[PDB]
Amino acid sequence: PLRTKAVEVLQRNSRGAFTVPAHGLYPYQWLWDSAFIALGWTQVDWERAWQELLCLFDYGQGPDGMLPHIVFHEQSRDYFPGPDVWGRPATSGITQPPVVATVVRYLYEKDPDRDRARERARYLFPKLLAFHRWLYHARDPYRTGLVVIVHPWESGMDNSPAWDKPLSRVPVENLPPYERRDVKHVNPEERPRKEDYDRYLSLLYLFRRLEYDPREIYRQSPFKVVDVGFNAILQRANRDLYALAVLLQEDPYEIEEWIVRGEVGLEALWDREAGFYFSWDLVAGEPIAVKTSAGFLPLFAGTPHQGRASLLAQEAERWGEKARYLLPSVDPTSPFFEPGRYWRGPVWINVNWMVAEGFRDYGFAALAARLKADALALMEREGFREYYDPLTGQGRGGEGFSWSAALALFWTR
Amino acid sequence: PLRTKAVEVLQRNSRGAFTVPAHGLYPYQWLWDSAFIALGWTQVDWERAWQELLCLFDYGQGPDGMLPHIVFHEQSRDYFPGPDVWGRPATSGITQPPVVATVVRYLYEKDPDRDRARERARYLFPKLLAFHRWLYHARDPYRTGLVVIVHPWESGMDNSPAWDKPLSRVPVENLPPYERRDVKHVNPEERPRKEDYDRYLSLLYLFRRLEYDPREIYRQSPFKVVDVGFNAILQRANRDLYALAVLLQEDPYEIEEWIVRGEVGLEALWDREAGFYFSWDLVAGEPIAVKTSAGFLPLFAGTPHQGRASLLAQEAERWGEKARYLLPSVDPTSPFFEPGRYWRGPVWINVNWMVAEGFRDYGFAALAARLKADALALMEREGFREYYDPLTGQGRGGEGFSWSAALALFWTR
Amino acid sequence: PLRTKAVEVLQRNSRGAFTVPAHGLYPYQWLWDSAFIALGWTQVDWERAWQELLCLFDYGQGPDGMLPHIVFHEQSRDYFPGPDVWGRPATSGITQPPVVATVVRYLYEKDPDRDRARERARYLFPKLLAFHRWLYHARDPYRTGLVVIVHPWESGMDNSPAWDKPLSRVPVENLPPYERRDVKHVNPEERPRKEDYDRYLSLLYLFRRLEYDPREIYRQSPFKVVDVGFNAILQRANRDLYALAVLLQEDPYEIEEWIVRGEVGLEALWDREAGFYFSWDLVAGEPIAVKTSAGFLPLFAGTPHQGRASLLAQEAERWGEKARYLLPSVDPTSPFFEPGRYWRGPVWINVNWMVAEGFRDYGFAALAARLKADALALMEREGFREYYDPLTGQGRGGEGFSWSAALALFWTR
Ligand SMILES: [Cl-]
Repeated sequence: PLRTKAVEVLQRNSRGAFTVPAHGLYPYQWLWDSAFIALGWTQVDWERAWQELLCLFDYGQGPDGMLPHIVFHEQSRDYFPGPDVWGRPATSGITQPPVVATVVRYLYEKDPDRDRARERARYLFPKLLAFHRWLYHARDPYRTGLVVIVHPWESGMDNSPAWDKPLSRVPVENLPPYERRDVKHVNPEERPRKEDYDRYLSLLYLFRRLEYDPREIYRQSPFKVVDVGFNAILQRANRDLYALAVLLQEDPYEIEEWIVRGEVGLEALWDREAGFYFSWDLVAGEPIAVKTSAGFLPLFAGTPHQGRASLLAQEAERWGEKARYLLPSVDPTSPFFEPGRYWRGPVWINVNWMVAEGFRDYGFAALAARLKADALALMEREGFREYYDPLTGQGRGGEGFSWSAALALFWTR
Repeated sequence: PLRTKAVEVLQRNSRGAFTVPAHGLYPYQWLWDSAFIALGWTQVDWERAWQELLCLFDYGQGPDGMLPHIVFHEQSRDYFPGPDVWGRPATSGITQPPVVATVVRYLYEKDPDRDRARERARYLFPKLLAFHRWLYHARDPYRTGLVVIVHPWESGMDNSPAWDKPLSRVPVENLPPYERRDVKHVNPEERPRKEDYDRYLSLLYLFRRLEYDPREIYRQSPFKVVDVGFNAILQRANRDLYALAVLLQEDPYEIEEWIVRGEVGLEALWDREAGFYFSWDLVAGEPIAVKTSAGFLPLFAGTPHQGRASLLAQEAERWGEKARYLLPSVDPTSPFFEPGRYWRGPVWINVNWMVAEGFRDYGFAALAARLKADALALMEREGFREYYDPLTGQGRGGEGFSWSAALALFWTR
Repeated sequence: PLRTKAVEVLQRNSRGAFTVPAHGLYPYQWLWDSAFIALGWTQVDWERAWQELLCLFDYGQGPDGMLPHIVFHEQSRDYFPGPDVWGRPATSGITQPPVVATVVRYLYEKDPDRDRARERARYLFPKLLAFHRWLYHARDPYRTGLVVIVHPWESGMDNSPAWDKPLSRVPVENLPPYERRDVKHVNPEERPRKEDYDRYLSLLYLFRRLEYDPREIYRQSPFKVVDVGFNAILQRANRDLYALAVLLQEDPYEIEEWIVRGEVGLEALWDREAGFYFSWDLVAGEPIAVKTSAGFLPLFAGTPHQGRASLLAQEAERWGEKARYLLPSVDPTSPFFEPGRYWRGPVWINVNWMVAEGFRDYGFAALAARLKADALALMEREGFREYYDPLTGQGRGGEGFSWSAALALFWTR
């Protein structure tokens, strides 16, 4: 069965304390990967579910509260750019979508061992708070309620067509020669193009040059975007961090403030002409008019009224008229639609789960059930892959992909 | 007719300035009883409607702004625990759901005498504000936006199955022998069990021992619950107190703050797996996964989006597939469902009215009309009783029950 | 075609920098007229669209940030009361609905010239902020989140039946004799009655006597109303001003505060018995129970939940059972309904557009399309008039009316 197979991927990809996203392709600990993977471990061993998160904070979190996107636990030649490019166990210098508090809330509420639950939640609570504080300190200096990402890897959706025009401004002059390693594990046509990677590395070198100084990175990055996905996830995490606080009887401090200001911000990203949520390019000072599946994530946050949810429900159904499987990462009628190339079209299991949870909350039971059925069927037929063709259902990207197996286990719990 | 009969109960139960909930059974002034009863008096004599509330504050409200749940106006042997157990005219040392500002808002808006309206509203406004302030001072020291009740009588829903596990922790060692008086007026099978009353009194003695000190009561009570009902009622009252302020041109001070923070809090009580609002046990640090009719009360508050209201509408309809009359106080499929025993199943007229008002606001006209029709039919056939069997419609609890007659008059105005 | 004809009205009514609402009838610059008219100019010449707003601020805005309702650019005998009555280029001493930031947001987002866009938006941003600040300073001293208008011209809906009882209190003793000029350009039966104008002038003379002192005007005006229209427009403008700030990377200062407090306030105006939003009379301290088309404007603001939008959708459909064209300015079953007299029944193109945009946002596509079709058909058959008979579709009020032509061009863009 699906579940038995799912467990084996998690056990094979386990390195003891953390779980790699994929053998070789992703030989390190990733931030939002580890959060979703923790949910899967709840179906195998709770102790080890918590452990995934403890390892993430204990080895990942810097003194300023920043949680980086990769914790480079063990040497490897299989991944670029590795610790030596970042030049800092070693970690990357950027962050990823802060889905962790949401995952911590579920672990806390549902652990059968209530003494363990409380120990781990009290231990992680202030660390969560420091992470969110770093986000607003580093990425929201005008106190807007929205946070910027300074690198498209921080969205978790690396080559999303929303980032194309923002990335066009990143200078690519006199970059060191590098050899990519991802294309040894995955077909190149399924990964970002070199123009993309040149720009990904140019940003990393600007950041390393500026010594990963939050203030300077913000001032000088040629890439500054209010990602609808990162911010919807953050609004959701804030609401779950608030719940934790009240349940644990901790001082919620300024969490309420984050929530209230975040709600004004997240709903500002709505474009009434297009009937969709867009990420914003702050360098250009404009909305990025590109409908990606991150634009559904405010449903996960719970900020929209029913009428906006309705309009999103209608949009997903339209995408379903072309795509055999929901939910493709970009409008399949988009000129940028590429049904096999990463975040430019393929279906992803984690986004399916989030958007489904979201639609369920707003009463769209049939659509939420379609997203679940599509996810499970894709995984029944092609195993646990990083993403899938929305037209054909063909597995793409990483094989033995940990969060696919984790969410399969979680969603069928 | 129903209305003529309703008036007579109010006139018979009137003690001049206040109205008892029921002759003998409840021979004193109750807090949320008197608020709903005031609405009924609006259909007989407005002066006397206001008077109900004036008496409540003038004789009930302590120096710290606390409004207690019982004002022990006249000696009686018919009720236990009476003023001498509480040991403090005398009052109890605990509060009840703060529905009063909402009732004060209606009285103010609708009194045909506009000079009276303004006198009474200006007189009561600062007293209302002090009451709410006491709530946040005594019961929300971490400034969460949610307030705890420290005793299940404070919910107004004394033996709700949500309180069972919280109550299990209340020590019952070496309690004085007492004789219950409620079971002289009502069948025992319709009232709380002795295990319940032992625990109710143990909490009262801890509170009397700690001299009803808000700070110590909060720190030491073995019972600490965020009641969804108390807090939904409080959110609604806050919004109505804000309206009063603007209408009277009074400084709303921190009411906005209460409303904004309260809205974050009340919506945190939603459990997405169960599709329902739960009260929270802060001693255990967990949601209490028990669906009671208090979980519908956020509709009265107006905080949910339409999708949550939808899911609640679906839940009420399911309860209606078993129960002949809506709205039973607990899911009729609950293992704790007891169709005659107080707040563990019976239908209540005040909760019917609140939940109906709530569903009406969210567009569920048919369900709201069903709740009204059910309430009025129950009262047509069995008179004005405290609660009713949801299966058979048989009258239960107190006879000549004042808020049933009051709401009957109000709801058919 | 409609569009070609629309352009000619704007070019004929253009005085170079600003556009008059109507030749002769309205020979000056009006505040909310110029905002809607700017949207029309976007379909002809963007430079000139911006210019409309620049002229409004550069010549209109006082040192305290107040934006007045009329900028009296050029001498004329065609209008009363003109600059010499106000006694202050000259301007009036009162304001109008602050729809400007919303219009500025659209201009900014859509200007094909991105350098121009940024210049104009950065230039106008702090001026917008000062205008809103003046509103809260002058008109919200208790920091309610709602602002009062002190004169029914400030609503933009001069003789709305909601103002009748508030106006009844304005003293009309020993007023100077005046001659009205509006009735030279428009049938008197289509304009306000003399009892109205006596009261309009009495307020202007009290204000001129008190030297247009914000503090004294607020304390002494016999007319003080929380207009649902002005405040819904302001909530919408605040949300758009917030968007601008984030897009421009300007410090949003207290805009979030305005939005959060404004949302509590605007939703307090909802009357659950009537199923509608009412303006409030603060002199009487009561809701004004009169359903006008301003009561739909919270849909433009985006504050209601779907259930209130639903109830409003049902109300508009009822009004449509009597009225051949939506949306009449007052419930056609109202005893105050006058199908030709200004804001007491006629259909208006700007309110149609706003309420349609609003219903679209809440998923009421059919109703929004009806409002648009009705607007365009009214303008196809009777040209561009100030308002129209909802029963017959007959043109009323000003001829060659600028915002009708502007919105016709805009809405068919
Ligand atoms: Cl909603």
